[PDB]
Amino acid sequence: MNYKKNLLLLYDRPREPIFMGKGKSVFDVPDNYLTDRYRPIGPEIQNRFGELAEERIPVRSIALPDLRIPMSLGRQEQFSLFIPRHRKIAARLIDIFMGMRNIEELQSCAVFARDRINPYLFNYALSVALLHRRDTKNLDLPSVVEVFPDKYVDSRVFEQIREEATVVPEGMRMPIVIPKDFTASDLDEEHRLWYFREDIGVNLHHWHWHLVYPFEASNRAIVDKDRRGELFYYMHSQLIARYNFERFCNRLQRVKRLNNLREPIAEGYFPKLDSLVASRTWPGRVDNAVIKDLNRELDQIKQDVSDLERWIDRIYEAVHQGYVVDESGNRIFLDEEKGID
Amino acid sequence: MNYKKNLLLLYDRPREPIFMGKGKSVFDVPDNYLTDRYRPIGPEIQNRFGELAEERIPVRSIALPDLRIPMSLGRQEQFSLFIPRHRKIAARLIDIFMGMRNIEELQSCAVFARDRINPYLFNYALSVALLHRRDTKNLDLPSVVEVFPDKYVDSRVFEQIREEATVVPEGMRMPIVIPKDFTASDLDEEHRLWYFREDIGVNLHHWHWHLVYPFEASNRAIVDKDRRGELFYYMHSQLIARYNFERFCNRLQRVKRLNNLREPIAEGYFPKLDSLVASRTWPGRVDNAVIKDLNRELDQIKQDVSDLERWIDRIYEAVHQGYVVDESGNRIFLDEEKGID
Ligand SMILES: [Cu+2]
Ligand SMILES: [Cu+2]
Repeated sequence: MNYKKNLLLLYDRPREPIFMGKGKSVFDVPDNYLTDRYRPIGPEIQNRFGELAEERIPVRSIALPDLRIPMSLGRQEQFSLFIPRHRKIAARLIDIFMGMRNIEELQSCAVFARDRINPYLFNYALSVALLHRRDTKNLDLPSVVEVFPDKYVDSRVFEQIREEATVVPEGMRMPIVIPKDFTASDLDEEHRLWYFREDIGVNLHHWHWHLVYPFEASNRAIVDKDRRGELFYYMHSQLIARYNFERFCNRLQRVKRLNNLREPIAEGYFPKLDSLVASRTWPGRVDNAVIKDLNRELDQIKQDVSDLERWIDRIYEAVHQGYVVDESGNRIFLDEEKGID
Repeated sequence: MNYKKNLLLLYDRPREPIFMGKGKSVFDVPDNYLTDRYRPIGPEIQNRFGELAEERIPVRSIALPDLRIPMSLGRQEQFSLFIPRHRKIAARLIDIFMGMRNIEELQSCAVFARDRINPYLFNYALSVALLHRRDTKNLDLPSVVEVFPDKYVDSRVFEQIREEATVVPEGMRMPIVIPKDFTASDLDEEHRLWYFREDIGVNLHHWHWHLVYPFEASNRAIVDKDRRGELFYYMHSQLIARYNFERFCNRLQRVKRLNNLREPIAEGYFPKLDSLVASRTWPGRVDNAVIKDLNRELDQIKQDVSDLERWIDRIYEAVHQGYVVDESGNRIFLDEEKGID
């Protein structure tokens, strides 16, 4: 039906309020769906863009579960599925969208939530729901480059795109060249691998692989894909094989592993990205930075380097022993078939 | 009987020989009870200190176990129950006092030993014996501040107390003020917690807790007290809770743990104590001191930092595993009830 196509409009202009109109459509957002910032001037807004729209999508007012947890993450904050706390927030939101059985209420829940939660988070939570519901199948989700270009492009272009779009009329607009080999000069021999590390393509492949094979997800059905463990091994293993190949093609040696975490990291990297959602830039890492014990009270991270080292020591032991031990105390054997998985 | 009250006289003036007379009494010691240095002129002494005594306590000459081990520790040496070797010495002396199963024989053994063994050690060994024998029970032991003030007071006062006591007649003596907040200036923010760290009260509580609940003794008796493991956890756990409270009341943050033993220790501490028994002062620790492998041949300490690290790694493993392993190889489960203990 149309509904499938109407959800795709949520991906349009993630930080523009949902009442501003996406593509050749606009949402008829109720007056109690406007945010506390915008609700007190709903009258002037609803009928700012009210004429110039071909379609007008109605939206039914429903109950809407408590969105406290989803809204705990700030709007101008970064996301990340690696951070323990974000995992609990996303997995909870995924659960909400997933838990609205009807495809019309999913549209209503979404439209409300969209302007209250972190764009990056919203995009993820929706993407996961759509991809793994039965009514929303074979639906072609817009490339995350197109919705979040800030994660894929030198920040320098943004003020050029703003200039070009404001000054020059449509049709006469010049294509904006995206800088390549821009993160480091030739003093850093690592800069040669820009065409691989910083290639849009491979970064998209990595992001998407983790979409379809998450490692944490309410319901152990979508996490439990056939041989996803072996997949995780192999896919990442092929990344380095391909990387090591490209290294040899740039007069470099094979990549050296992180033998031990106490020794400095020789190769720094300043990525030159500016998050328009966080309105900040991503921090760089300096040459010879050292790993340090984390205490990020807000993010719910309390981990020491020795914890990491302890995990490694134990995993090595299991691998050499040839078996692991489950919570229960039983032994499971790392055989030829399922061992790697 | 009197005997109970006569043992309390041993705690009086620990370094003054037992024949010098304690309170308004004096002991009538055999000549084979006199110490090797004083015995060859002994008679000239019994007479010299006989004066100003109301009572004379007789003491019968008994068998006396070998006091080789008790006498191994120097008289002018420090005594700590943490040092492996001292544990074996004290536990042996405790065994002697404990082994005399009548209150008269205990008095004789004590009177002999007192001037041959380390005062600090004697005090401990006696304290433990009296507190846990049947005939000597509910006896009020003199405060260890009163018997060993050197462990509780700035060394500066001692030469004032000596001056005051020698110059000024009794009755006209001014009370000696004990310096507070004397270990560090305001450049060290840690100095604010003097009223807790250096308070007489809390230091006495800690000392006494370890008196009644040692971790090393003989058999289970006098170590095997209900839930002493949980007690050890909780008591010490409350010390830090209370400390962390007092920190917040002095505009400081929560105490940071010793993550790892290889990194320097930022906070030094010079305690300003002078052991009158050792006739030396306690050493200080400088800022950014580093833990180093011990090789104290005398004390019987041959321990590497890695040994400590290895113990920690194993304990963590057990805690996560959820069970420990006994000497025999069997598994014991850290359940909700007895796990902590
Ligand atoms: Cu990955
Ligand atoms: Cu203690």
